[PDB]
Amino acid sequence: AIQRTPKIQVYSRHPAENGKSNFLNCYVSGFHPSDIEVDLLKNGERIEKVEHSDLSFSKDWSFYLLYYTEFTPTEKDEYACRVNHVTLSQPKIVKWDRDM
Amino acid sequence: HRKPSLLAHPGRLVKSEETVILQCWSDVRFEHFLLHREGKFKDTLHLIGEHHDGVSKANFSIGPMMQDLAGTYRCYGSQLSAPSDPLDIVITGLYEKPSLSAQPGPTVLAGESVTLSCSSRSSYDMYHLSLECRFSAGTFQADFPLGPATHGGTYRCFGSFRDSPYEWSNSSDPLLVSVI
Amino acid sequence: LYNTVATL
Amino acid sequence: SHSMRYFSTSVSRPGRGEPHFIAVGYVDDTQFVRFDSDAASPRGEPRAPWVEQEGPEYWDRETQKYKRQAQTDRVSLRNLRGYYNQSEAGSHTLQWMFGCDLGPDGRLLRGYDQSAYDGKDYIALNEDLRSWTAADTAAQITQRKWEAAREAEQRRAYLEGTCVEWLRRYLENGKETLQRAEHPKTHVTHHPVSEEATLRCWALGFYPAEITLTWQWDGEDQTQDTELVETRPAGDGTFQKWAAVVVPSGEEQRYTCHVQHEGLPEPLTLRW
Repeated sequence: AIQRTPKIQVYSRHPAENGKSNFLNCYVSGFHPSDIEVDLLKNGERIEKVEHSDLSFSKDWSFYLLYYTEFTPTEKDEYACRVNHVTLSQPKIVKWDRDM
Repeated sequence: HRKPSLLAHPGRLVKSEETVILQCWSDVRFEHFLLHREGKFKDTLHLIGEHHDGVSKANFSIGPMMQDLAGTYRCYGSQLSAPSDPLDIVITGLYEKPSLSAQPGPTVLAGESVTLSCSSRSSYDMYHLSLECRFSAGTFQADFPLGPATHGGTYRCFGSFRDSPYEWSNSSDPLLVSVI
Repeated sequence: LYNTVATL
Repeated sequence: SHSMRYFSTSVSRPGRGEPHFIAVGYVDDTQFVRFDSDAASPRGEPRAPWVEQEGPEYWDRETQKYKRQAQTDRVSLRNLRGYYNQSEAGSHTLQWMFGCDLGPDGRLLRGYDQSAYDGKDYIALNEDLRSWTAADTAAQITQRKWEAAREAEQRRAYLEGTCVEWLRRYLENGKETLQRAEHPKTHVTHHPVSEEATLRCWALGFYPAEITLTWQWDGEDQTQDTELVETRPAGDGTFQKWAAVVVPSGEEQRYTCHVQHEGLPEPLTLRW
């Protein structure tokens, strides 16, 4: 009866330094319903060994989740988060900025 | 073929989380029996037929009584046969008990009229009397006239809400009517 | 500790 | 000043099977339990070290309460369908949250208990722990059912004693981590714009999530031009945050960043 659009943040666990093991995070929050698909992309294609946290919700009854994976950042490699929700007219891709 | 018979052991009213036995039986030697229930959650169970001692039967056990098991049950013998007489199975003990009182008095004279009445402080939409009888509660109460007295007994009583007629309150304290 | 309650 | 909170969600999928039930538990900002009905062997699982040694008896009982409540929600979703005269082909959501709140002395402060249907308030226990507040005429049906069932007494009993005792026990078995703050690891980065510049205050690896980031200039709380992002989890129990500002080039050394956090003995001050 009510629907909310998700908020996305793409970041890493530890400060990014090329040639080092880190974790790539995609944090979606503030959405309703909880039916959502989030995908992590390395240079346009799908990553496959990706895990996510247990479903929870906030004070305003909106849900939040975190999708993460193992990865090694290397100079000429692009990363992005792709999420599709019933609220969005088309899938939204958000690119990783290592200064944000 | 012909419709079977359906009855409950020990009865229709089931305390919460207790069990009953809905037993179908007939003189026709059916191979299988089906049990169908109408209500919030519809189901259809089936069992193999037992043939011993002059009756063909099947014992359906509806255990840990919950709200999804309350409804109207019908029964079929195996194409299928005609449906058996309907039977309502009820959950009791989900709400606090009502008060049961006799307007003249619990002990009366033969020929005198007696009237029982069930009441509560909750918003029950109807009450039920057992010795069955049902009337709508408008202290929300319903009054039960029993007419000139003849053979009194023991009565109990339950309250319920109109959106869930198979879910009854707890049982009122039993009241004995003596006709001297 | 978790709790479980009545139905709506 | 600690708390224990639970979050449960039931989602119905017509034609896809039976509803999907998930529940999680928190002590302050630490998840410590989870249950998912879709798993191969549905059972409660520890997600913090201090509930890992509670014994098979403890964990079997939690599992059986989760399964019972997932079953209870299955009926509630059907009841709500009839209240609102909804058809049976749509997906609907039911949410529930409850918990304690302790003070410094370790005794109760206030309790919680509320529900929501399809993202809107439905019914909630009042702060007095004896009355209810119904959001619409459908919830008033649920109200007088619980009034006739003496249910508010049973909910007050949990929050006032059972919920207070076990949060205390959890707080002692895990005082090594629950009662020990982790200070943030701060640093400032310069990012050029064009002939102006941007200054970023970072803060990583802190717990709990309560923190304050403020930029300044020559001691004057300059906030208008301060970008700020939502506090985000790092993924290992800690959190992150950063604050940005834009500044004329050359004036960069006049701006200081101040951090307030529980794990710090006194507020910090940073310069580029």
